[PDB]
Amino acid sequence: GMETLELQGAKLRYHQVGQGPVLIFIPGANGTGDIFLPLAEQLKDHFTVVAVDRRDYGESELTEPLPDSASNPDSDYRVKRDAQDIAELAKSLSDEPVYILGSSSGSIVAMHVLKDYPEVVKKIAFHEPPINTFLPDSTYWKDKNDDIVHQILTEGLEKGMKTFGETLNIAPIDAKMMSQPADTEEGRIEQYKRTMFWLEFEIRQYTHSNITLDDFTKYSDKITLLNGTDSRGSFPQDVNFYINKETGIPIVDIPGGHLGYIQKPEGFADVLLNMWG
Amino acid sequence: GMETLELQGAKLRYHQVGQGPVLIFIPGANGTGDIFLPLAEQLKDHFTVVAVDRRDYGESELTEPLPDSASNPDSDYRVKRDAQDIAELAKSLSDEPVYILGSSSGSIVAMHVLKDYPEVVKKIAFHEPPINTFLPDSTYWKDKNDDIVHQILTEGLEKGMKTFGETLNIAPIDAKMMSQPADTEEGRIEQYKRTMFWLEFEIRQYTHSNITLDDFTKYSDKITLLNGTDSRGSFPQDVNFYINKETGIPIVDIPGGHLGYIQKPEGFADVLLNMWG
Ligand SMILES: OB(O)c1csc2ccccc12
Ligand SMILES: OB(O)c1csc2ccccc12
Ligand SMILES: *[B@@](*)([O])C1=[C]SC2=C1[C]=[C][C]=[C]2
Ligand SMILES: *[B@](*)([O])C1=[C]SC2=C1[C]=[C][C]=[C]2
Ligand SMILES: [Ca+2]
Ligand SMILES: [Ca+2]
Ligand SMILES: [Ca+2]
Repeated sequence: GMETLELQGAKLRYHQVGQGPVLIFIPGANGTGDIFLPLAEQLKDHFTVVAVDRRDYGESELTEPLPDSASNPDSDYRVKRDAQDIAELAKSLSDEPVYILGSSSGSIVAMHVLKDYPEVVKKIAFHEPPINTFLPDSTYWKDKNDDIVHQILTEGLEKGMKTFGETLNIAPIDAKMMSQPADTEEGRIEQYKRTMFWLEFEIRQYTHSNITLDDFTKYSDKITLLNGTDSRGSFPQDVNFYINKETGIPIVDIPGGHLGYIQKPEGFADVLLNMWG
Repeated sequence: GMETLELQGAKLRYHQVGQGPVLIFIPGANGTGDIFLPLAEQLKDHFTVVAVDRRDYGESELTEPLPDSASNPDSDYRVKRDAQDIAELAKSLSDEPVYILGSSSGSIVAMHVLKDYPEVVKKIAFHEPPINTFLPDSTYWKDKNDDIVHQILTEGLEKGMKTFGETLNIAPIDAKMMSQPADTEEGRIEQYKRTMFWLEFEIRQYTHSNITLDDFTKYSDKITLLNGTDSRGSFPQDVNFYINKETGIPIVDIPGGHLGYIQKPEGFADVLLNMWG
């Protein structure tokens, strides 16, 4: 459907309509070129209009993961790579410098195209740029951006998992260990990533997955249910009590809490050896 | 020093220590086998202990993207693939069925190993399972997992972006359009994933990127600043006013607001044609 330009680390997809000199539209927050298509129809008699899906969005696809440092708020990897994508797109489509319009965060991509690859720019428009770096009050706006990201991404996660743990009657030691911040700032970014992945891709999917009581009954002789000695009253123990009630499969108590295997490894092992050694 | 097993779609990494019959530990929310290493030390004289990084975590790596459907909350792709990984690992390390212990969400993986690959299971233990599907009050626990995810992913973003838009004095028409819930359930999932990505990886990095006014004065003759006529008073217009004040680069007014190119594509095009056609 869309056109493709294969670049280092990505397949860049774009829409193309019209005839005449090339005019590249760079999208803002939505990331995709489809938002420009009604506009392109109005221009297609005068320009070859090109509307880009920036490489992290839409029908574009990465061919290798983002660098770990891209999560750093001062990383320049993505904005420069987006600008290089536009410059390479222009060079692929035109032997002459081209017309470029970016809007909002796409206007910032456009500014980096002019800075890094001026040779591809005939004319350029910055539609409502939100860049703050050169403003006299840059700090105020930078701090507002930093704080809203921190509120939505970090604060929301921290507060939600605390109250969720309490509603499930998770023991304090488990709540602390499952939430404990990594000792390194490289580890804390991974940890956020891992926890958000688990929330979006694991908790709902796994806890409501296709296991029935009859699955337990059929292999009852193979199964041990384990409840921690330090996590009594918590929701997972009620799950085991229900399995036991309906199947007769024994519950064995084992030292520690939800994370008892690392809290009390000697005692945890002693029970496993009684079971299976 | 971790071991590796190449499987469909992933390189599965795992710790291996000890001697004796194979005992595989499946981690829960942390996703990684290292949390079992102190326990492994206590068991290594009786078992070949195998502590897995499940394929989406730790030193494991995917070799092809997750299916687009994995973000759906009723997807079963990941749990079934995790169970298949454990069964394939078991077969690679042992000709006999093996001992398996999973904890928390990893106990759910263990349950699916027993259900779909009982032939690899000698004995199995479910440590503090949080699965709710077969519970008499499953709806209660399921809707609560769904709610905690919705609160952290969706509502925190909704509420934050609303306040953010008031700090930036974004026009109501643009606020509504940039936040409008998509018309399909899957479109809403993609929409919030895209905004979360933009918040972590774009807003801070791009708006405080290294652009100076000197970068514009070098090519002042090629640059047009565009202000929407329906977005007066908003922060991006102030950015354009500062650029124009300091550099003399012209501001051209254009129909619509921050999203004017799709709000009023005919009027937007008319101005571009005046500029450049
Ligand atoms: O704080 B966490 O990241 C976490 C992971 S699993 C679980 C279960 C109950 C409460 C919190 C948690
Ligand atoms: O609501 B959004 O997803 C959004 C994207 S950019 C921006 C700027 C101000 C207020 C909201 C937004
Ligand atoms: B355009 O999407 C826009 C208007 S205000 C603001 C942006 C983009 C990033 C930060 C702030
Ligand atoms: B084990 O990490 C645990 C205790 S309560 C709960 C889980 C996992 C998923 C949902 C709830
Ligand atoms: Ca076309
Ligand atoms: Ca470059
Ligand atoms: Ca330059």
